[PDB]
Amino acid sequence: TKGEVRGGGKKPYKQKHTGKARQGSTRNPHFVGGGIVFGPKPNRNYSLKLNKKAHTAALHTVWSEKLASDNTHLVDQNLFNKTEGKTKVMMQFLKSAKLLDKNVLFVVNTLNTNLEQSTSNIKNVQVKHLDKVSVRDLMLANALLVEKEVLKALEGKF
Amino acid sequence: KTSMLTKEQANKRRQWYIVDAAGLVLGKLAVKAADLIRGKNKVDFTPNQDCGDYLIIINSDQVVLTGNKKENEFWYHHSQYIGGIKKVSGRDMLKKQSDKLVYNAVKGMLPDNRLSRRWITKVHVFKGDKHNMEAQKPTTLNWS
Amino acid sequence: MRIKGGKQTRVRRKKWLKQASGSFGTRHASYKVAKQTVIQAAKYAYRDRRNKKRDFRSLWILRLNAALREQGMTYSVFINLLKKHNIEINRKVLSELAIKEPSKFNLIVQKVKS
Amino acid sequence: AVQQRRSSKHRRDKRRSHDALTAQALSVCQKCGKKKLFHRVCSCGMYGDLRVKKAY
Amino acid sequence: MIAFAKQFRVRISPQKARLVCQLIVGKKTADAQNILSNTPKKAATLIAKLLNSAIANATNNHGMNGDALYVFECVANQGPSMKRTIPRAKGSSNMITKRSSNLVVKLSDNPNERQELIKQQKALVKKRVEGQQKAKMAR
Amino acid sequence: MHAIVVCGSKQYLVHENDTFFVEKLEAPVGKEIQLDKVLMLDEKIGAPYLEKARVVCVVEKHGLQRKVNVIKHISQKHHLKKYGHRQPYTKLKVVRFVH
RNA sequence: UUGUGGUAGACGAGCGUUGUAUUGGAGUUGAAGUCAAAGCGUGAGCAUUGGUGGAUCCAAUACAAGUGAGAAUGCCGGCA
RNA sequence: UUCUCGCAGUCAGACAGUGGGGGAUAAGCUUCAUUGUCAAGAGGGGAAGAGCCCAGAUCAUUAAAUAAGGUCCCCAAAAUA
RNA sequence: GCGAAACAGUACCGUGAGGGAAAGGUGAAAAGAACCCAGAGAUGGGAGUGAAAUAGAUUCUGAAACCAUAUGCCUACAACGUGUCAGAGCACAUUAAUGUGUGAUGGCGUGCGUUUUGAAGUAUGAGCCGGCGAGUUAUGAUAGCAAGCGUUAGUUAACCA
Repeated sequence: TKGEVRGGGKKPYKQKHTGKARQGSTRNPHFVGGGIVFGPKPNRNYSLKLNKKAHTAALHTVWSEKLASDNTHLVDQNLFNKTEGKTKVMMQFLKSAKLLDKNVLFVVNTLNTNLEQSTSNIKNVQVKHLDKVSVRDLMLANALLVEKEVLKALEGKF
Repeated sequence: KTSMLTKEQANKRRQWYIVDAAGLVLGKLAVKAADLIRGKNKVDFTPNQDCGDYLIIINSDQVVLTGNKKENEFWYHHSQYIGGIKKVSGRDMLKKQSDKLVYNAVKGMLPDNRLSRRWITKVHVFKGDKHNMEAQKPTTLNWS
Repeated sequence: MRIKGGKQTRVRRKKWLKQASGSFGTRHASYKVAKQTVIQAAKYAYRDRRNKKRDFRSLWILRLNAALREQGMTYSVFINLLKKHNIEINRKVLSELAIKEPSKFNLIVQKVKS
Repeated sequence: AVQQRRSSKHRRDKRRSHDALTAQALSVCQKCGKKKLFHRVCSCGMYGDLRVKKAY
Repeated sequence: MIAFAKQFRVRISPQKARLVCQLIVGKKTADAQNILSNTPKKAATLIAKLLNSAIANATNNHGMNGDALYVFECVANQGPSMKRTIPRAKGSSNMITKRSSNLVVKLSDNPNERQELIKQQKALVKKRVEGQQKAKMAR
Repeated sequence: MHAIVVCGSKQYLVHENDTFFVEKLEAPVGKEIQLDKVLMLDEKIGAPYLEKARVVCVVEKHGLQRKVNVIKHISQKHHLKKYGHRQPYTKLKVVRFVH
């Protein structure tokens, strides 16, 4: 700010009887000294609060609009466990299911280690828990693969 | 929109005339002199190319004023020096220099533009009875 | 996000300077002067877009009177003989350039006499 | 005193309109292959006939 | 055919060398050195050496006649100037500006090529017009 | 021969095979239109207007005139109002005007 | 049909820049900037083309602004 | 042009006709009231003008009929008696 | 951007407290130009390397005020805020567009901002040019608009994950 940079507290010129301007100080916002009058400060909140009912209603609406399409499919423990730590098997899976270009996200209730071992070197796939996913990411996928278990919990939380 | 009104293309043609003022008055002679200079009565006038004619007036001495203008009105000329007011009367010019009177009056007829310095070269006035302008074959006419 | 903002100033100044072309002195190079010059030029254009429609009408009347004084009658009398008798809404610039087609205006001149 | 309104390039150019250098007359010496001045002697030392200055 | 000889930061003012540029322009090679080497100005003397070097370059490298040339164009270009400070009365200093000059000269062989640059400009604008025409037939 | 037409509120003389320019008449392109408001045909004088006389002509092309940028500036009183304007016109020639 | 002069001023409708979020595209067959050109809007502005240049930009929707210069006897830098 | 409400800015006026005060019925004076202009209003006339006299400029048009004012020319327009 | 991207609290201003600068970029790699011509030399023109030498040691991009040279046109009887509307002539042909540059000639024509009862001012602010150069932010209140929830409604703060 104006009074935080080091400079001169003494006027370079006397106020009058000088051919140049009235202003005297070396770090005004009108010199080459910095000192911007108005600007960002390191205390900005950058956050906005929403009522919890509205947020859960938005989550429910997004879930309802995304479960009513053929793009998504149901996924269970079977193909999570049948694949090894190798990521190539899941690539062959995606090629078979032609979901390569889709930014499919895995939503899982059990937090399986076999699935989460893979998918970490692809910009398109990532594994998250039910409580971890938000409204945004859930609609960023363009393709959903949901656990069979999460239906009951989603109904319970509405 | 517009019909593109026609202007001449510097196809200026002039004629010569003789007007022997015998009992004319200065103002009514000067108005028609300017009329002939600017070609006001000609059907082909535009101000941008000086559509005019030539005017030669003879026997300038014989033009007569009216009323008591002879001894009352004064003609003034100024020299840029101090007190240089050349003041004359009508009867003085009418005997000494009569062409100057009509010359100044006609120069008073024309607008103070860049054509007046070319409009005034079109008039020729002579104090006496003879002129050397008998080389263009003009046509005589009165009251103009 | 600190903003530099360089393109806008350049494009605005170039656009303003391009308008005032063929200008005396430095008035076609200094943007600060060029804007004032184009302001005054466009104001003159605004006033002249009516001044010219008036001045043309003035020259219109003048050149009609020039032709009509040759027939020994008055221009106002000609407008009169158009309006009250032998009703004619004939165009003035029409009858003006009908001087250019020879003697065809004389038909209208002789027609006003019933 | 000082000037009130800035003199543009026009004023300076019309002022310098008469400042150009005029050429000086030249002549050829009879036994000196040089383009020397008029009524003068060049670097070889002859005004023509009479000699006067060193060769160089 | 140009056969120019450039020079960079001579210790001379622009106008003074410009004067001898008007002085030299319009004459051939034979009647240039003689008139240049007698003017009592120090701006002309450097131009004489530069013109001699240009003459040598033209005669050697580009290989024209070397006896049918004439000076074509002389510049007085303000080169990178210099700034110093000068004392004055009562401690009111001023900035003295030492002027520079970028003096170059060009030679021509024919009474033409003053129009060949114009011809090349016409070719350039013609190629611009042709490039515009090419896009008009892409519909 | 020579003829006279009026369009909108502006009047024009017309010569055969001669073009002239008027405001947009809201007409299709390339057809022959037969204007009614004709006045003072060759040696045929209708005092209010010409009786049962029409002038036929084919429109050549629609066009836009030179750009006119009118700017309103009150002197030293915080005013820089601007406006642009062009003129949609029709260029047309006559072929067979009938008495 | 009624109107459309306009500062102080209320109020409505929009453009532009930077960055980010995605969705598409261009790019050593040549981007941006910049030079000039006789383009297109009601406007802030937006195109096309040739030369300069050898690495980043563009289009549509949103969001956040060190954000749009003619003046402050300005300040830095250059130049009459 | 009344009511409820959001949100301003204005607290130095000038001018002309008229009705009055201070001034000596002197001001381009001051101070009040009343009708209009200017502040924030371009155009035309008044030769040159914020206030005077005509009226409300969206723009383009080389298109008509008028207001105040003028018709010898400058500078568009007229004469008859 | 910290005043300091570079041998910055240095250079410098001061006797001293202290005040306190500016500037970085060739090219992929010096491959930094052997050698020749002019000149004393700096240097330039060449040749040579290199895709490029208009990348040449002044070393990325190179526009403004500025100053020169050149095509086409115009000016030396002209009262001029220098522009605008008509306008002949002249030389060219374009982002094909009632086209472009120049403008002899006629009509009209007292700048831009600020402050002001009042501006071209014999008040003021600017020499030009390029860059920087002011309505935001934190915490609360009021009022409009919009959204969610709603008949015992609505609602989370700090804090933990």
